[PDB]
Amino acid sequence: GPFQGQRQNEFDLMFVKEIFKNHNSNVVLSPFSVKILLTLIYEASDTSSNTKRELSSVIQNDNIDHTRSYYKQLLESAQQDNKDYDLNIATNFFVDDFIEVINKYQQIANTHYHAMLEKVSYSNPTQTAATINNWVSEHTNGRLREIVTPDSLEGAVITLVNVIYFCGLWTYPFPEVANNVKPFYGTRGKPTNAQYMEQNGQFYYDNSADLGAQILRLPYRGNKLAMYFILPNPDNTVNQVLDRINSASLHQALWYMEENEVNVTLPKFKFDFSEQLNEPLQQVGIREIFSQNASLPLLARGVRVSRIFQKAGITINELGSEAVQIFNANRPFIFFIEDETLGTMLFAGKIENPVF
Repeated sequence: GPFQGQRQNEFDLMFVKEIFKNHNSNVVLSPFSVKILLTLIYEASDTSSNTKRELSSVIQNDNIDHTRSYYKQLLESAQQDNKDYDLNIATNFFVDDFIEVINKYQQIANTHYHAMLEKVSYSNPTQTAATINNWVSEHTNGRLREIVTPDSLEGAVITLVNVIYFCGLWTYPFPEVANNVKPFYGTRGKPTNAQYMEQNGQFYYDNSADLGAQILRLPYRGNKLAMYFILPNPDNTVNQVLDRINSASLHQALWYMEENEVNVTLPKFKFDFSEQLNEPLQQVGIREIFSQNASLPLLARGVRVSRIFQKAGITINELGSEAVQIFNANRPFIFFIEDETLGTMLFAGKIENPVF
């Protein structure tokens, strides 16, 4: 069942806010993985000053040994090998040839953050882009195929790349209704038509006057993973609910959710999203690790990260992902997937127009 603790998402939601307010399309990312990226970058700096201050909300109590077992544990729970779903989170440093990579940092990277470093030649932008993009395919089973093009590597010394993959089954699937199309009344444009799936059942639900939105919980098998949909109220937009969501406003709204009989109508969707995270990371104040006086002494022998790339994909259908109260998601709505044993925000996204 649902998570009864307190989530460490003060930063995760700050970051979601920034992305969502810069994209009038569908979005999907992994806030937990962005935190892994920022901590791999902390491990590599000599501060392991301002960098210390800016990463306050990502590092556990200025004690590296806790940072590592913390992020190591959340990772192991999410990706725990079970017979009901498969979730994989993968990070890799693509390092230019003239950079001497320290083995112990590779050792840290593999052990505590499920990460790697790999040597490439940016002198052959095509062979390198090929190597990255085939790795992206190797560790997402083909769900994702490409994240960089040779043009996006210009000036690249180090390119930090993170993706995430998910395949799971609903505890309670929907009936197949071949011909179940209805309107979707999004913000931009005239309405559109989208494929829906319907069922009635017992699900955690609540209507939050605080955030002015409804909340639904759809669980996956494996006794670990559940998907939350947050659908604003008819008189309210997505950006309006966001401006109200913080760590405590969101904690209370999910606590109020107990099972009720729900009529659930949800638009099927299938898509993927990518952004280069340097520019939004500086908007939320993480700027020091991007200055010209920025170093990586514990990664390379005495340079910074050139570009940070992340990409995820998400699907929901009648059987899952990659497979009386009314919750009728026929307008824009937010979603996220969470490790319900610990509250890790593995996925987070939004539907501005659901296509499949």
